[PDB]
Amino acid sequence: LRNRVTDRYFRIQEVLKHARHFRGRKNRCYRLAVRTVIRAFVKCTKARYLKKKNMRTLWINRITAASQEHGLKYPALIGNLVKCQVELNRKVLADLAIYEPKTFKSLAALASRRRHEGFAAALGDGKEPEGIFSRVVQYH
Amino acid sequence: IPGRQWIGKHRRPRFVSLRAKQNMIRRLEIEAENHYWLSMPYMTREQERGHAAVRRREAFEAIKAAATSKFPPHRFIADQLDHLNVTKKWS
Amino acid sequence: LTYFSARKGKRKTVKAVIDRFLRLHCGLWVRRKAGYKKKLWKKTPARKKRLREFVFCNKTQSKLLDKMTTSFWKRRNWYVDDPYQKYHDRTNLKV
Amino acid sequence: KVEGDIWALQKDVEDFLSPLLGKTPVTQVNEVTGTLRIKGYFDQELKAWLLEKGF
Amino acid sequence: KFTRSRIPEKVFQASPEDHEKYGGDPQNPHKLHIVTRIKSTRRRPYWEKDIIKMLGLEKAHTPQVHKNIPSVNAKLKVVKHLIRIKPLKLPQGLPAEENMSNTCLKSTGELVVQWHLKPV
Amino acid sequence: ARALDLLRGLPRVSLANLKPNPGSKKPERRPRGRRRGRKCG
Amino acid sequence: GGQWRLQQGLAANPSGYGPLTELPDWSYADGRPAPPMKGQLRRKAERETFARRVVLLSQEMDAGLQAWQLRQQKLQEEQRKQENA
RNA sequence: ACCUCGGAGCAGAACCCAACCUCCGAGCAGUACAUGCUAAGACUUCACCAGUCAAAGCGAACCUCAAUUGAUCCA
RNA sequence: CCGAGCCUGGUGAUAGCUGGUUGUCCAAGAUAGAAUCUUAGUUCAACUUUAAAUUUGCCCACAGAACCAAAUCCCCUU
RNA sequence: GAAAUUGGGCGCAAUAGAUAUAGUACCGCAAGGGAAAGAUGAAAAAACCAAGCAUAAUAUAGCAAGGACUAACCCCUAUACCUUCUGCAUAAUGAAUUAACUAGAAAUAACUUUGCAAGGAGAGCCAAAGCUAAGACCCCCGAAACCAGACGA
Ligand SMILES: [Mg+2]
Ligand SMILES: [Mg+2]
Ligand SMILES: [Mg+2]
Ligand SMILES: [Mg+2]
Ligand SMILES: [Mg+2]
Ligand SMILES: [Mg+2]
Ligand SMILES: [Mg+2]
Ligand SMILES: [Mg+2]
Ligand SMILES: [Mg+2]
Ligand SMILES: [Mg+2]
Ligand SMILES: [Mg+2]
Ligand SMILES: [Mg+2]
Ligand SMILES: [Mg+2]
Ligand SMILES: [Mg+2]
Ligand SMILES: [Mg+2]
Ligand SMILES: [Mg+2]
Ligand SMILES: [Mg+2]
Repeated sequence: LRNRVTDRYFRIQEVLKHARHFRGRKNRCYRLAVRTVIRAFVKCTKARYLKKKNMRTLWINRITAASQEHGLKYPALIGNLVKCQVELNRKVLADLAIYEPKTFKSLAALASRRRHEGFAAALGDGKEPEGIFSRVVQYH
Repeated sequence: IPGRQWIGKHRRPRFVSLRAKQNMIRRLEIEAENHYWLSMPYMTREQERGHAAVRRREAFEAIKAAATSKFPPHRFIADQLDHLNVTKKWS
Repeated sequence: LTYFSARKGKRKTVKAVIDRFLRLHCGLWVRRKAGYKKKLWKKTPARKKRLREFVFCNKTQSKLLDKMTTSFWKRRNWYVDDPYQKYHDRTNLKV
Repeated sequence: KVEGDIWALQKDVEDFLSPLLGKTPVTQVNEVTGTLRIKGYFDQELKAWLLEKGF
Repeated sequence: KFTRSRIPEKVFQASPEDHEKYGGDPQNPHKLHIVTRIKSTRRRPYWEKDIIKMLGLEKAHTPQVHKNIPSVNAKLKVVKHLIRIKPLKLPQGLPAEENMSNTCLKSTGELVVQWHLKPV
Repeated sequence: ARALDLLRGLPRVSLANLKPNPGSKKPERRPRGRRRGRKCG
Repeated sequence: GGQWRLQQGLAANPSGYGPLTELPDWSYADGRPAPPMKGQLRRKAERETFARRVVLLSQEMDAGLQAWQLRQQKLQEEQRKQENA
């Protein structure tokens, strides 16, 4: 054996330090550990697409929960906060509902005033002057 | 369904919702506008002849001159002698 | 072929290449056409004149015969009255 | 066998062969070994020019 | 078999009803298209995967100015199901070399040549 | 030349300073790893 | 909700053009302006080569129309300078 | 039963295109005896091997047929 | 353990057949065919890869491609 | 496949290196096959690290994890790996696991980098920019057999 491997101990511990919190022999035996440490790393990067998915689904379920307290549905709140050019995203709107429920009651009041201004413009077809909260601000 | 639901003689039936009908319709209205704006060209085919031939010919000449300028890079004495610096010490 | 001989340790050449082909020093191999003396009575005189011709080989056929022969058959040969003397050099290529 | 400033030679060859080509020739000096590698065949045209310089 | 499709010239002869729906002029038509790809080149034949590379529409939702000439329009007629064609309207004129660095292409298809971010 | 003037400031050429010409020695292509060998070419 | 923004002339994405994603995100507290964002330098450079393409392609048409407007006159006096002698 | 070559259909319009797919055939015969020699440029049975066509020129004169076939070995 | 003992040697028999072929990271990358005691294989082409040289490549318009359908070929502009 | 002719270690260090502590023990009637392994210190007249367990059995749910989380689990997401294939979670192959051992060896031609240059090369050889030198590409296990010579009724 001219040169055989003298540092094979440290190549095993590169993998086995990630497996210390496993079950069974996956935390000890190297042959069983690499098929799970690799699989624990692929799931770690495929769940960067699911954290952003499961946070937005959580924010939608926390805006839908709080908009129902004021009688609004979720598409009646997001759809009419856009129309008032109030570009708040789902993270803040779900964190306004928990920590500032007076401001969230004002955003539910505003998104329902614009909704009623959208119906009153739609039942009165033909040229009518616009609503007060329905006037867009133009940028040039 | 006897074998492989979506292929073969007996497949499971798939049906068209209001989603799939409205998705094809709003793609059919982008298409009808596409046929409108392609129906009125600015030039006829005889006016456009050679109207950008001087720019197309100079475009190829700069690809052709980049292709026939492939050559090794210059080799400096200050790249060969800088490897002497690996044994640069203090005193 | 024999890449390493057991007596010397060199390449041998396929001697069936030598009795069939002629290498010019430019790199071309020159061969006679197959069947040029077979059944000449049933051939038209145009077809008989095509067979009585030395024709060149392909690119891959020339690279296969170059591997089949050693470097002795790839040298300058300054013969006295070589009829293929004018064909060894290559004039006027633009690659 | 170029000794001295090979970069001055490379400019003088770029000023000599560019009328002979139209385009400036693409070269490569090898400042370690002291050569100059011009793309194309200018064997007789650079031998006659390096003789007029007295080398 | 599945071949390429010759679309007849009748399809690209606009009706006078069509000039009222979309705001185009038959006399004095527009000069520059704004081409934007809105469908993938996957599951499309190779003669449409290469036309999209010829027009520069390799990215979706990226606009591209192309001339309104019958040779560019012959390439847009091949891949019209993949793209969205709109006219580049110019309210102010084409930008000078002083107004070159302050332009913006809007979603209406117009190219404003003075782009502040201040309200009116 | 001027390159012999550059050698004065530079430390001495020893057997720990030498390096081949970049382009001479090619790396060996031996079949260990993911790419260079699984069925090994 | 971006089919409403396309009717007002805004970008369908609020992260497109407009005051939100083109103004500077910050400034120094004393009031000196920040160095511009790398995404604003990349967008303004991509908007310039678009506007350079509008200027280039429009002039290639207008110069290409005048060339045909001269070649159809040079065809015309060729018809009249042979009708003599 | 078949194995090579050719004509037609599938394969409707440049080429190509399978099948123990559908139908026909071929392994010759006849007439010349310059059915002599040479040589530009090409075609090509999806490679190669073979197969095709050919102006000019020399020399004289004043091939038909779809297939009609078989490499190398030096005697 | 006998359709021809067992052991050693030739012997590292031969296998178009199965199995195996060990550091890291990046890049390009898939399906016309022909011959073959050949169809579990190989050689050539085709495709692919690298390096090099050059000048066109792809998309295409009029016109054009035979007598007994969808399209293609060819093709300047662009 | 000729001839004339020419003239101590960029080794191994107890699965390595010899089979070898030994052709011994053991196996076969015989020819024949053929092992394993030891480690104190100047003097014996003087810890820490594999698998496996124990310390310390287990709590609904599911490739044994990941995103997480105040929190181990509960929630959400996720059909082991290798090989072979048109295609394998596949109820196709292989694998209990640990330690050690176990598999790409080279030619002309090209390419890259130097030297010198109509010549190169420390005879031989090549040369219509060549020539000399270097660098860089070619695996492992497995038959039933065949033959020669012994040894066996
Ligand atoms: Mg089924
Ligand atoms: Mg593996
Ligand atoms: Mg061919
Ligand atoms: Mg004639
Ligand atoms: Mg073997
Ligand atoms: Mg890739
Ligand atoms: Mg086989
Ligand atoms: Mg063309
Ligand atoms: Mg001798
Ligand atoms: Mg031993
Ligand atoms: Mg342990
Ligand atoms: Mg679960
Ligand atoms: Mg599956
Ligand atoms: Mg299994
Ligand atoms: Mg198997
Ligand atoms: Mg098993
Ligand atoms: Mg007895």
